[PDB]
Amino acid sequence: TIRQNYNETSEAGVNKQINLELYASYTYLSMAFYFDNTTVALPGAHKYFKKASDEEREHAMLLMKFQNQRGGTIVLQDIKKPENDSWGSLKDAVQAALALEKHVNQSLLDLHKLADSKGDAQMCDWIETHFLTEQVEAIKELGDHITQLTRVGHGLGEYTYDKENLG
Amino acid sequence: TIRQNYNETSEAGVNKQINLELYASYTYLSMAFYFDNTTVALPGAHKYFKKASDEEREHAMLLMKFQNQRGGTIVLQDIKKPENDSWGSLKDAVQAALALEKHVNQSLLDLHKLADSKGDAQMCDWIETHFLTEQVEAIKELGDHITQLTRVGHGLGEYTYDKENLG
Amino acid sequence: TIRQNYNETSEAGVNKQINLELYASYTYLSMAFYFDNTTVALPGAHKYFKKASDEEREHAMLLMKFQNQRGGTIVLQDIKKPENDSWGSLKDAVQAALALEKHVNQSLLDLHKLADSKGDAQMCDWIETHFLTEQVEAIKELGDHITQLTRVGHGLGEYTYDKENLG
Amino acid sequence: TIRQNYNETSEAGVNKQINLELYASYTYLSMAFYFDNTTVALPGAHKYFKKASDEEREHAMLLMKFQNQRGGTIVLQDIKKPENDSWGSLKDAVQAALALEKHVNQSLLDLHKLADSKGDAQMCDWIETHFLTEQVEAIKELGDHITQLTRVGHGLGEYTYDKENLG
Amino acid sequence: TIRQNYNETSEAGVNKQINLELYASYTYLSMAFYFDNTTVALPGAHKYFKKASDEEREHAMLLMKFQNQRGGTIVLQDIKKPENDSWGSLKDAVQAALALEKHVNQSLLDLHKLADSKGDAQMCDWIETHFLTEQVEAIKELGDHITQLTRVGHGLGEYTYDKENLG
Amino acid sequence: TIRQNYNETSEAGVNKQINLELYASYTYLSMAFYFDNTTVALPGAHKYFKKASDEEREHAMLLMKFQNQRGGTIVLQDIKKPENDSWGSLKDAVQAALALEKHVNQSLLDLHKLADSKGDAQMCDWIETHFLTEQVEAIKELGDHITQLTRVGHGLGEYTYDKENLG
Amino acid sequence: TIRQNYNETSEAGVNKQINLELYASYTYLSMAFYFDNTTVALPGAHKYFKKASDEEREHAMLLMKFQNQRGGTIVLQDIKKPENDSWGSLKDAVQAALALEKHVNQSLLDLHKLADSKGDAQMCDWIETHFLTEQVEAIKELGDHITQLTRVGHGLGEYTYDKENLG
Repeated sequence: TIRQNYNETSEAGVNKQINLELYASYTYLSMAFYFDNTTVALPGAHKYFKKASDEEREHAMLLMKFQNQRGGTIVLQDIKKPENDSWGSLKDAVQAALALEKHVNQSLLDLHKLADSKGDAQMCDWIETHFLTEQVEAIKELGDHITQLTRVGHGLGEYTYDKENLG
Repeated sequence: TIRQNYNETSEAGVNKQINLELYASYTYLSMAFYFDNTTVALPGAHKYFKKASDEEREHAMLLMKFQNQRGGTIVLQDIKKPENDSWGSLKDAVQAALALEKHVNQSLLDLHKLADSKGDAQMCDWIETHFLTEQVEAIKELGDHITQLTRVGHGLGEYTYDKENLG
Repeated sequence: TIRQNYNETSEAGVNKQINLELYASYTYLSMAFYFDNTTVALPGAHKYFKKASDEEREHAMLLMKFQNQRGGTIVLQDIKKPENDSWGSLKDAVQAALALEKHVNQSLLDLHKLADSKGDAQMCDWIETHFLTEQVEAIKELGDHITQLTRVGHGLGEYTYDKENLG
Repeated sequence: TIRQNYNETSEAGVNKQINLELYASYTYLSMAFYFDNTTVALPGAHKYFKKASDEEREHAMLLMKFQNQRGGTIVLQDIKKPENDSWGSLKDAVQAALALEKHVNQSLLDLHKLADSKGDAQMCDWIETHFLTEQVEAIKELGDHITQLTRVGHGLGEYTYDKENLG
Repeated sequence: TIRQNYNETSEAGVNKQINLELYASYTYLSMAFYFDNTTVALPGAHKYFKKASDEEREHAMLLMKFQNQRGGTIVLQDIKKPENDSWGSLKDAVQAALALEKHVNQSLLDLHKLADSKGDAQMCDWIETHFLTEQVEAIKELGDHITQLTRVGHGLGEYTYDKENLG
Repeated sequence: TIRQNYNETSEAGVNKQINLELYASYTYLSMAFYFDNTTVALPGAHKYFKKASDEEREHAMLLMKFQNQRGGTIVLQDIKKPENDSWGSLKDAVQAALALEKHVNQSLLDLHKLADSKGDAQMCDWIETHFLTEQVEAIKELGDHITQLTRVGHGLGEYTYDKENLG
Repeated sequence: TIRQNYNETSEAGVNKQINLELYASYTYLSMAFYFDNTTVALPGAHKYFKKASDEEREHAMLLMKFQNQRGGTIVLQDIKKPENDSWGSLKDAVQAALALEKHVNQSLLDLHKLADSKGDAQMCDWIETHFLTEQVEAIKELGDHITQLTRVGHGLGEYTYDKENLG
């Protein structure tokens, strides 16, 4: 009785975006506690990736909120474990996060294209409002970090950027 | 001299959306004073529908504001009286309002589709920004009310939800 | 079971004074946004007639609350559109509103005479408290406005009085 | 070089209590948004189970911080989806959570017994400080909730207890 | 490594929008100091066009910010001098600014159409969010000024609107 | 359905602990009001033992809250009148309290050894957290008062230590 | 007469622990003022190790207070001069500190075991509360310091970590 102009493949897409967000929350959680391991001991990346872990959880809840708003049905799936147990250098992890956000960005743009093909005017604006530009700004930020992590180099530079920039 | 990329059927659509909003303001006004009748005596729905009556008036003024912004001409028509003189149970009225907002939602989505076909980029975003998601959230809210009004049932439950939720 | 000394004919007059108030509100809303149109562009008039639209909408709602309080039943009719689509000069519009308020005063006086004949002291005093003096002042204000608008003439004076007096 | 009196089997129990906590968090997130669905529409339950989702997610992270502090290595597994897609009545859901917390208490007690057998006083006291009493209270709270939900019955009472007690 | 779904003709369009904004900043700067010439001595238009000069500079920087966000390359060109060295009456200059903003509005709508044809979902929303409605409201405002500058007429009227409205 | 890892013996032992703190509370009240008697008239000792009476009462209430929290059943017994109807000198009653608290301490340690023997890890930590260390601080306090009340002697010593240290 | 459940060997062990905690403060005091030597001139390390020395002297007084509370007897031995008059680099001193903390941790765990095997439930919990988890926190912290000291390297890095992290 509330569902209106809400295509069933869109509802499917929304249910798949939820898992991808939760999967990205779990990767940043792994990364965050990787930098908390004594042998890595980078507390600034810890802080930086715990916050990314929190925010990607919020994104998943926004989609579940969205799924209920439009009259859809939320269906959850296993949250896959992250592709690695350790994440290398600070620069390595940022690199791995850039690739994660680009992949999430394509799913969001495909989800938008799908919704657009089915005439879902509110769903498109909704994805634009809550996701399309945050993704762009998240990706620009990781790129910047990577350039800067290259410039400062390993060793003291890595300590510094971790402390004075991340967190 | 200001009109730019503003199709004349769009201007017509905007003029018809104005009347539909004013017609919905008038229905919620009828509903609001129906609950003020001693034989109904639901002061919380009174408050809830007076506020919906005010907000649907504001929507109509936003469109008139919009009509003048884009270079169009506002043409007003008779505001039809509401389809009923009394509105039944609290649950009945919410049900009648859900159906009103769904109908308004389709007109807004058709108005958007029309504007889109004529390339009106600003008009589309404008409808999305001011209407498409407020409609979605208004519809989700009425649905929720209806589920809750079913759960509490008639009698004391109806008194309670009126007092402790509506207004 | 609350109706007392409330005559059926008085109930009908209230019902029709309600529709009359909604109609003056619609007329002022029309004038308000006529002055928002770029080809007119008198911002003060726009604010002046928009708040007059809000006020005669509140008159209608008082009459509606009164109808209920005394134990009548509200019956709404269509609100006919305004007279005109455009309202000419600032002075033409104030003169048009004067005529409107003037007609509105007469049916209030008619409603008062009707109630007196039915021995309805409370309805008579209610009408004097909320309407009869507040119309006398509105009519005096408009007469003042017309004179002043006549004094300052067209062009620079119309802008001046619109900016410095209305709103 | 910081590991001390930390047994490999205890490290494995922590790793699996981590995954267990993430799993209870996912289950509660599932219940939280089941109550946000319009066909259910219990706002209090939604806030109650969303904050319980946040909490058992923090349990997982404590265990993660502990694993690192004592010199183990974190190993994450997939978080299996919840049991069910819908959770029935408010009382069904609290009973389901009771069973869940109940299972979670047992493996904490198992983890405690395991650690005791390895002579691991610090890990035992850590588990008592952060988990063992905080589970006893959670289980008592849920038992209380079930009784109360049993007392107020279906319909108006479920709404009442959802509004006035959960959240 | 950050560029994603960012068409190279879009990047070209963005680089051309930058120059058009800077060109409009420079015209309003000329206009602003024209009204500062003793022989014109309109200090309110001075203030009004210095602020428009500042804001059109900001628009150009938003696009450069945009160009770097999406992974593009900023390429600057000569900022052409304004089409006139003097700008006539206050009404003449506003008229010249209306025509400037309408031209800028078409470039923005063409830039949007281009981006839309290449599927750039984020770029479209971005142009809508930062430009499409500010343009509409800037154009409605200049039109209004022009109507009012006609009404007040030359001489004292021109002094007044300059002082009491512009700035 | 909330009971877990809570042995039937422990529960019996909690019930008699309940009775033994209530017995202590009442012994301490009798002491307190003995020192309020005009023939004794030590206002410090009255305050001191009325306070300890309240604390042992709170202990008994903590123990009843724990019985409920772990899923047992409170079973109350008669509260036996205290050992004496009068308590001699100030040092005498402090000495009776030391004996009493050592009896309560040894009961708590047996209740702990019982609970340990059944693997009730939460019970053990609860007794450590609220009882075992408070008993040892109390006993040190009592031993300290006796040494001092020995050092100050009878007469003006007793009076002084009553007024300046106890209460 | 206050000694209850306090074994002869538990007491000898607190006395040995008092001396051990006194030995740590002396070593850390020695570390502290080495980093104050002109040929060393690390002010962070001095601040940081002066604090370590204070803390370990707090720990010694806690045990001295415990021995008195349980009715044992404090017996003091000489406080041996530290192993080294000089401590090398910052990372060398921190590594020495991690070794002493693991040693001190072991005899605490040893002391905890001795008391367990005598059934001293209070003494065990007392060591958990004031010592075992503090030791794990200190050992983890020291670890992190060695990893970061390796990462920042010699020279500027050693200076940087000393200023920006230690004190």
